[PDB]
Amino acid sequence: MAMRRANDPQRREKIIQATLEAVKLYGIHAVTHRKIATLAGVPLGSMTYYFSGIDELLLEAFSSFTEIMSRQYQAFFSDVSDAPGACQAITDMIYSSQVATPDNMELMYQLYALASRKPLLKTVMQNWMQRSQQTLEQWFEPGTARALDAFIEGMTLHFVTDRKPLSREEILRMVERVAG
Amino acid sequence: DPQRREKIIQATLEAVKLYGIHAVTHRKIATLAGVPLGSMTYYFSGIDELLLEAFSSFTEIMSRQYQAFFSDVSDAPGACQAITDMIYSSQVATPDNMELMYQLYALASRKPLLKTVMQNWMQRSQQTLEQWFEPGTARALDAFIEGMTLHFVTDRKPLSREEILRMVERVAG
Repeated sequence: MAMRRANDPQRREKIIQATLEAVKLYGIHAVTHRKIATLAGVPLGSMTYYFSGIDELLLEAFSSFTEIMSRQYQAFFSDVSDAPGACQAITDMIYSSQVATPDNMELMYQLYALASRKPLLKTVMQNWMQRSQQTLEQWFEPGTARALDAFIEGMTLHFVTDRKPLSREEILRMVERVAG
Repeated sequence: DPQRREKIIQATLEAVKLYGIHAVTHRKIATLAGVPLGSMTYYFSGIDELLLEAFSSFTEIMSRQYQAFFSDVSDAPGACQAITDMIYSSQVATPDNMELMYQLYALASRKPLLKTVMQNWMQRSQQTLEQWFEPGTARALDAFIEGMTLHFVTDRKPLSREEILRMVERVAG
């Protein structure tokens, strides 16, 4: 019954992309095998034999999403070779508004919303934090690294939200305060 | 009566947690409130205005909680301890609060009225912080609180209270 399943990579990848698509269309609370399968263009009967339940599918789909986010994250530090340059890169990450996009926000904050109800989704967030931490720890002590990532978490959102957000100058100064 | 209106506001928040913002309808809210469907029409016009009112009610409770952490604060060092307490207490980033707050955040870009709720909410927090901090520093602290409240309850190995304090003091300048 482990050997009943076939694990097709084409079907799998379609189901994963349709899952993210379903989250956008319906909200994370409302996604189901049925909705996903319809978006995916696969038989509903198929779904059970790739992912046992909705949480495991959600896990795979969001893991795909945070993988992409982490590549973008690391890419901001491509030219960093000291602490002040690291601070500049973090300022870029916040000021560029390329992380906190409408599309990215819609997906990540739905992940965050449901993660206290769904342990697999909390695991996704925990893995994602650890990757960001490991990136920052190239240039910062672990406590400072965690402080910066929390600052980035908050400031990327607030920057695109506030009626009157901070200047890049203000952002760089605050980042430099946190770096110590 | 106002008691029925409040039941409807509360059921809207309950419905957001059960169905997601996208799937919330007047009818789903009325059943959770346990009120006749006709009451939905009496008290509220659109589903978007109801969502606005319900989330506004939620952020007003959050702000009441936010201000309460500073009840014993008379200066900036004290404010740093209060902020550290707010984070370390995990009382802000509770499962219920997170499920409501992050759904609001999720849909803000698609729903202008909700974005207004978020902006109103961060202005109140800033106003609280600006009692002891410069406006720029107040915004930095509120963003740091936004991130660290969440990270503290999520991290497999979060920061200790003393570490949080030191970082709050760093941001405070």
